[PDB]
Amino acid sequence: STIEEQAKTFLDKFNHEAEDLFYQSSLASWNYNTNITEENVQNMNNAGDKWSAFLKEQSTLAQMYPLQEIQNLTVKLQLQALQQNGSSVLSEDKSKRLNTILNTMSTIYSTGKVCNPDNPQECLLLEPGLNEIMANSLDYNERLWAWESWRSEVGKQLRPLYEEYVVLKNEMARANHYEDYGDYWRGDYEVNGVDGYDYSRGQLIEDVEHTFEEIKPLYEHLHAYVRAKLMNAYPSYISPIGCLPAHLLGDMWGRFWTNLYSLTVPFGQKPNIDVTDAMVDQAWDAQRIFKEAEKFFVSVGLPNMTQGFWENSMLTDPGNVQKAVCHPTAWDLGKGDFRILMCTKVTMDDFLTAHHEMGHIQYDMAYAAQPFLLRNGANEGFHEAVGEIMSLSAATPKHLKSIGLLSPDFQEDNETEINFLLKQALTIVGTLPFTYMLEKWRWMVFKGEIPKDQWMKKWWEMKREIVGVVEPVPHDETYCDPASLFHVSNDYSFIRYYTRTLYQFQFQEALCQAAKHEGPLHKCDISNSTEAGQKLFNMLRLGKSEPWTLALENVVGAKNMNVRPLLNYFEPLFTWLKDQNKNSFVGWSTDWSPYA
Amino acid sequence: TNLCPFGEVFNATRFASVYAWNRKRISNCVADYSVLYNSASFSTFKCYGVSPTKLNDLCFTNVYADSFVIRGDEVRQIAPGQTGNIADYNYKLPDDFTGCVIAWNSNNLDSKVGGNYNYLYRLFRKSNLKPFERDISTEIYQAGSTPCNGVKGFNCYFPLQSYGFQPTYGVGYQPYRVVVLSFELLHAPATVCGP
Ligand SMILES: *[C@@H]1O[C@H](CO)[C@@H](O[C@@H]2O[C@H](CO)[C@@H](O)[C@H](O)[C@H]2NC(C)=O)[C@H](O)[C@H]1NC(C)=O
Ligand SMILES: *[C@@H]1O[C@H](CO)[C@@H](O)[C@H](O)[C@H]1NC(C)=O
Ligand SMILES: *[C@@H]1O[C@H](CO)[C@@H](O)[C@H](O)[C@H]1NC(C)=O
Ligand SMILES: *[C@@H]1O[C@H](CO)[C@@H](O)[C@H](O)[C@H]1NC(C)=O
Ligand SMILES: *[C@@H]1O[C@H](CO)[C@@H](O)[C@H](O)[C@H]1NC(C)=O
Ligand SMILES: *[C@@H]1O[C@H](CO)[C@@H](O)[C@H](O)[C@H]1NC(C)=O
Ligand SMILES: [Zn+2]
Repeated sequence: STIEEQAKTFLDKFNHEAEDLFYQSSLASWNYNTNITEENVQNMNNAGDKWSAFLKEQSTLAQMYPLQEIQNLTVKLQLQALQQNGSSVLSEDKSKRLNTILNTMSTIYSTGKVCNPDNPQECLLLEPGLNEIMANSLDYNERLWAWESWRSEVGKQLRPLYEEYVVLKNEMARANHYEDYGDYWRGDYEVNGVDGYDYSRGQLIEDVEHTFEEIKPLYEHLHAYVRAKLMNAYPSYISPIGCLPAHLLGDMWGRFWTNLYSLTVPFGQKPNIDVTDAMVDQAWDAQRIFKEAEKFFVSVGLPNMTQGFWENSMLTDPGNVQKAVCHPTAWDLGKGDFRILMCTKVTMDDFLTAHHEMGHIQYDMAYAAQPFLLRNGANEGFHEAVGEIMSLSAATPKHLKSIGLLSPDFQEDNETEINFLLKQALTIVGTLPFTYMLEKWRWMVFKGEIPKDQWMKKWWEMKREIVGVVEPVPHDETYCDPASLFHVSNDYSFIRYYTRTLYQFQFQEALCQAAKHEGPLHKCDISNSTEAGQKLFNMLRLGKSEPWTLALENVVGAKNMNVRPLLNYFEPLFTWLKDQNKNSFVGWSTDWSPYA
Repeated sequence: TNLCPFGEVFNATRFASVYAWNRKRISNCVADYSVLYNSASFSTFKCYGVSPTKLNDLCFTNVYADSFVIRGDEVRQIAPGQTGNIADYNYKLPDDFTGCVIAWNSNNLDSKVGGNYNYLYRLFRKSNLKPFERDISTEIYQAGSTPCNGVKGFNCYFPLQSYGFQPTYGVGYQPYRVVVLSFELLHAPATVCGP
């Protein structure tokens, strides 16, 4: 028997063993997340520890089959993934040091507390204390206090840990034959050995920067309009040509500009579409919300939910005693077990969230027939891109009128379209420079292009230049402001939110064309279009079995990430923004700062 | 008026594992086949060669009842000319099979929260099964070229795997009880008629 035949048999054993251990761990994890008890924490840890130990052993066994002797690409994909990063390429000591560093940074972030001057007992966590200030307060000093105190007391703790974290991650990545840890992260998009669909790790940097250049004009005009509106609210704090102060952006970091809508809404006399009252008037419950979401996916030709989904999911908050983690999640336990965990309320937001989460489920069901190791999105940005486009269609006035939640007499004028698109841009477009700049800084740090004594100097130079955001207080190299965001201190790659944003509008434009939609892209509803559902399903069933470039081509007809559908979606706003900024300065100077 | 003991096959407390599938020879009795086909309790009732519709008007020398448990998605493998882990390694039907395949969902009996590891199937074998062959061996499968010495190791796997039936599984992974009826015709007494 050849080496390839041995690997096929080895993967045959792994799949059945992994499916069984993964189901026990997910079941144990589900029981804790729905029923928080000390006994359930131990059972989750016990099952989870066996699952991790099994993966560590199987990864070592997989490394005894060299990839150089395998010709079947589907076999090589599964073998390579399990070869993962190996069962720690570093020494046991360095792996132990790295794991303690990761745990300490996570604990500092989740338990970091800030106390108001003159009362050392009235202290606030980030969630919900500091987040509430940054999202709702209009007071300049209160927002500044929360923004600076978080970085000066929690970020400074993370600075020495992050420095050692970079060294150990690069050692692990370089011993895995990557240039650095950033190059390791970019490997999620790498494709080899498929003629016409290959993709290199370095190509991701080029494509992200190339597409970001085309985003700049839209972001510049959104930045100018937002600055003008904020300057009216805070006349003595904002320069007409300068960057936006970092603490006046709607959350702790300015990752999203969503909470700036109240101060920047174009037409403040036209209310939002809020069908929450109509849902309560018709006595909707959580089951009705998920029944309507199920009908939406059936209308495009996708299967209905399994019987186990309705029996085993938790679609409402359990009660007053039995506690549960209420973060909405879609669960793929394997063995045909698909569930949604959600503490659903009768609101428009939860109605759209159900469509988002059931979109995850449809993706999970579609590639269930794939081998265990290929049961995932084509790349890290596919899954949430699929989930986002479901809420796009479900939220349109056209869809809300067909299900009886929006009255037919209600008609939409171009002022409500501008209001809606501006709100969309604050969240979707506002995060793109933030996401790209943050990951570029981490890529350069891992590359070694930024020395340690210039981490914060470079961090705020790039914030001013790329994001048009300026720090309100000078920060020396005792600060670790990037680590004050969850993803940086908890070791999560961040470019996935940039690529996913471009994927979702590529998906939506292709599906809406297959649905023969007429008019602006943002008004489209793919409901009742089996042509759109079939085109999406052709990609969903692939899982990870094919290169993401091919999986993308199945939906949109193109092999690469493209920014034109994003700009097509926001074109009515872009035209409106350019007219609004005729009397305003567009762009920003990087030398102005609020601390003069 | 000796009635064929079909209750002992269909209503057994525990079924056999598919790799060790059970066979019950039925002889010298009266079989009311129409009761089974017109009971509406089975999800699968497919007959090959013979017709389920009122063909209890025929006589056979011997009738064999093979019973075992598999998962729902593997029921399609109990049919002539099928491939897969069950058909190739556990239970094989011939191309010219004359008989009926009967199956029904048994999630209420063969599933248990935490996992029911009583039912096994053969995952590896050197070659495919001949029709109606049974292999209950526990020899360690040699996937490589180094002898296994009778214990698991690198390229050395225990050939039998477990379903681990839990109640929350999807239908395709839930346990199904299967009864296969073979109708033999020799130049012989023909002792099983069954009006
Ligand atoms: C890679 O290997 C898989 C399985 O090892 C091949 O798929 C099998 O194809 C045969 C027919 O040639 C089917 O009978 C099997 O059911 C298939 N199994 C699976 C798991 O798909 C696949 O064709 C191989 N690919 C290449 C390019 O050789
Ligand atoms: C919650 O968990 C406990 C054990 O920790 C268990 O006894 C109890 O039945 C569970 N309750 C529910 C509603 O699942
Ligand atoms: C799903 O649809 C199928 C028809 O294809 C039907 O048989 C089944 O009962 C449906 N299940 C649910 C939960 O709606
Ligand atoms: C979908 O089709 C039904 C008829 O099958 C129709 O009543 C409904 O209005 C349609 N909805 C949309 C959004 O096209
Ligand atoms: C809405 O349409 C009217 C009619 O053409 C136009 O005058 C107005 O400027 C439009 N509002 C916009 C584009 O915001
Ligand atoms: C199994 O038991 C049920 C209920 O007693 C009965 O109706 C059925 O006929 C039995 N099965 C057979 C094969 O006799
Ligand atoms: Zn999601």
